[PDB]
Amino acid sequence: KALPIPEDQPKKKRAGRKFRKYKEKFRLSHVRQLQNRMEFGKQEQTVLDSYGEEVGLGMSNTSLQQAVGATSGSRRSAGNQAKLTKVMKHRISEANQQADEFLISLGHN
Amino acid sequence: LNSSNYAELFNNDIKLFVDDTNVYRVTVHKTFEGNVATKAINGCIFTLNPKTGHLFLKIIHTSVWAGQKRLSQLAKWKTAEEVSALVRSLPKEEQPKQIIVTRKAMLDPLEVHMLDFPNIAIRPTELRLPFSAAMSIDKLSDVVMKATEPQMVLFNIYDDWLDRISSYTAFSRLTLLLRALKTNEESAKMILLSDPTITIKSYHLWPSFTDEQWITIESQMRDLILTEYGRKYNVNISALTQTEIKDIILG
Amino acid sequence: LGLLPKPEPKVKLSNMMSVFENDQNITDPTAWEKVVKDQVDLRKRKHLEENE
Amino acid sequence: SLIPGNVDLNKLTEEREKLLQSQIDENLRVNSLSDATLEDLQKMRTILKSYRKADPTNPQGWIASARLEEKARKFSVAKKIIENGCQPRSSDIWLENIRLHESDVHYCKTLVATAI
RNA sequence: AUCCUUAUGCACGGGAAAUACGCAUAUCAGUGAGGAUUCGUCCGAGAUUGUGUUUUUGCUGGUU
Ligand SMILES: *OP(=O)(O)OP(=O)(O)OC[C@H]1O[C@@H](N2CN(C)c3c2[nH]c(N(C)C)nc3=O)[C@H](O)[C@@H]1O
Repeated sequence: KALPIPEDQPKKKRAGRKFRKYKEKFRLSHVRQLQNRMEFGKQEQTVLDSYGEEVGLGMSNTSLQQAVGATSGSRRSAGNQAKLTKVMKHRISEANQQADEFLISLGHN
Repeated sequence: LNSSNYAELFNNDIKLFVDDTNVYRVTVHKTFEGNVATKAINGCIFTLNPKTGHLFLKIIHTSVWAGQKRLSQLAKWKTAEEVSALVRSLPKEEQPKQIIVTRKAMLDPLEVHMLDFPNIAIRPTELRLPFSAAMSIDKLSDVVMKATEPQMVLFNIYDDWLDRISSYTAFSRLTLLLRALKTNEESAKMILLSDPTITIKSYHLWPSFTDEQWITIESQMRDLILTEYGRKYNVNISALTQTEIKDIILG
Repeated sequence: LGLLPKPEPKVKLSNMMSVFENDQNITDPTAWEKVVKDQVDLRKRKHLEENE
Repeated sequence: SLIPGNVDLNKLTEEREKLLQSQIDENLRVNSLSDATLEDLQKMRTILKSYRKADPTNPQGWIASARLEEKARKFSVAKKIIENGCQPRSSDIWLENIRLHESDVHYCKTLVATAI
């Protein structure tokens, strides 16, 4: 089965309310862009990862939040939030529903 | 905030506008020796949220500035303090998220008091917000000019427009009113008051109307801004695009 | 082929704010309330009509 | 949600367990983070100094310079400032001063002789 | 005549998802697909196989 072609196709645009909502998954949000800013001539804030490798979180805090080390809630973009696949979504609910039946038995027995 | 960012004000995010241009004011006089004299009067910070049309006015008393020099900077910090007070009075149900300020001079001094609420975000605007002209409102200015203490007074800027109309247009008209009270001031006031049969009640600010009274009034209020801007800057009104006008109206 | 009108956007009191179709959006604020609010009811009136 | 800074367990368990309990009823700083850089801390200091200078009165800006400073650094600095701005009327400054400064009983007593 | 129930069709209004939706001069399939089990029995309709698109389909508007 054959690779399509490497020729480029003119870029098409649309964006409604609906298509913004879907795309929001696939773009680095605001807060996440500020990690790509590295402020020059001074060391990054880094927090070590579970693994212990340090994760630089660049400008994601304001220079007054560094010095007090507050960290910033800022604005949290709900749009990307991870959500279940279709297959997986019922297997949880179905498991849960079946489980409730089980508990009742022990409730009455 | 931009002309392309304007819609994002009206999402379910709870908001505030804070604009300090009217905080410290000066009155020109002429001395008995005899040259120009300068007296300060009450400083009010106008903080309002578009969805519920609510004001919180802190009425800055003249004696607040009595014993201090460099009254330029002091006012900003006072305002910041007031703003910090304002949010801690609101429960986490009612606490905002985006606080917004026109003056860029206010970004730093807020953050110093806003650390305790890391959720809250602060923006500056490229949109000049005509809440400086809000002291052209009589009822406000009256309460302000008559105020003997630093205080707090709730109001509803939208009267009862909300009962009859969605808050977006309710706020968009409020621009045309205020943008037009920066401009030809009292000569614009007369656009409202042609009918004495149309009464301002004790409650409200803007007088009560029908819908089609506003529909015509808004056209008149719209005209001044187009005439004065062109006239000052020598540009014909007719040339401008739909887009172009909108930017003028916004600032 | 051009037998039929190009469709104009649907607009609502939600979608109202961010439709910058050239028609009096910020300029006439209450004139654009009526158009959308009238517009909404005209669509509904049609639902009622198809029924009766 | 995944930038690594935020998580504190104690908020997390208290926030949750309560939720779980409610459901049942219905049925019925980070140690990772690098310490403040000297340059950035310096920034904070300037701003707080400006605030203090803006009002020589209003000790609200005085205790902040003690308290904000205290969290970031503390020790030599804050304890000297809380003494400096103490210079009579405010009760709040006195209350602040004793708690940070006191450690030792004689000194605590002497501090108390201030407000009194 | 009112009222009520289920199915199907057109439809205003409100949501969720596109790692999802299909297609086949193609294999089987209640004459039992595919699963669960406390081991006594219990649910009962799709599973293979090749393939098309899938950070997007059509359509307008601004600004340069
Ligand atoms: O609505 P309309 O009067 O047009 O009905 P029709 O003229 O088509 O004629 C005869 C049918 O009437 C219905 N009715 C009318 N009434 C008053 C009535 C009927 N049926 C019942 N039952 C059968 C329970 N009870 C009534 O009191 C019937 O469908 C007749 O066929």
